[PDB]
Amino acid sequence: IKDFGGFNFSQILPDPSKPSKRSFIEDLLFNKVTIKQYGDCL
Amino acid sequence: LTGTGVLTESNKKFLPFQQFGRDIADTTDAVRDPQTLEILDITPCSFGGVSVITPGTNTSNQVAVLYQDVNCTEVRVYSTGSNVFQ
Ligand SMILES: *[C@@H]1O[C@H](CO)[C@@H](O[C@@H]2O[C@H](CO)[C@@H](O)[C@H](O)[C@H]2NC(C)=O)[C@H](O)[C@H]1NC(C)=O
Ligand SMILES: *[C@@H]1O[C@H](CO)[C@@H](O)[C@H](O)[C@H]1NC(C)=O
Ligand SMILES: *[C@@H]1O[C@H](CO)[C@@H](O)[C@H](O)[C@H]1NC(C)=O
Ligand SMILES: *[C@@H]1O[C@H](CO)[C@@H](O)[C@H](O)[C@H]1NC(C)=O
Repeated sequence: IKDFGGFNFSQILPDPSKPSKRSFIEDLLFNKVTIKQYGDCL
Repeated sequence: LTGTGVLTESNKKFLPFQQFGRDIADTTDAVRDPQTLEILDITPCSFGGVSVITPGTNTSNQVAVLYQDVNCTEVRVYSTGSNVFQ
């Protein structure tokens, strides 16, 4: 239940259809900042 | 030119006046075979950090070994076995 008095936290709360814990805003943050084995450069 | 590493058949545009390449650290990267003229890269040998996880020596002297950032293929009792985790 999201009866938060009208406040909408859906953009900061976890998104179940996201990388398993990350909200929309965390996804935006993680997309605005930029094991190599031995056979990946061989 | 002496060195240690793996030689791999590659494809680099070597003009017919060059002999070997150079990495950004001024280290050889690819060489053209003096006889079977082929520009083959020189990659350093398979290296990997090795950390030793251990409980207190007093408690026991059994340890685990973490090979850092290597797939569980390249890697004596702690080299293989049925107790390997990726
Ligand atoms: C909280 O806000 C989100 C978006 O900020 C709302 O989700 C939108 O809902 C409308 C339906 O009215 C859809 O057309 C949008 O595509 C939705 N957007 C997203 C990003 O899901 C959500 O409905 C709001 N919650 C409440 C209770 O109003
Ligand atoms: C000698 O080297 C040349 C490269 O200039 C090559 O074409 C030739 O096959 C080589 N011969 C022998 C016997 O190795
Ligand atoms: C070994 O020493 C550690 C402290 O470094 C201690 O916490 C631990 O209980 C000791 N184990 C035994 C079996 O005495
Ligand atoms: C290790 O190599 C195997 C080769 O089959 C591959 O499937 C696996 O994804 C590799 N491990 C990693 C962490 O890339």
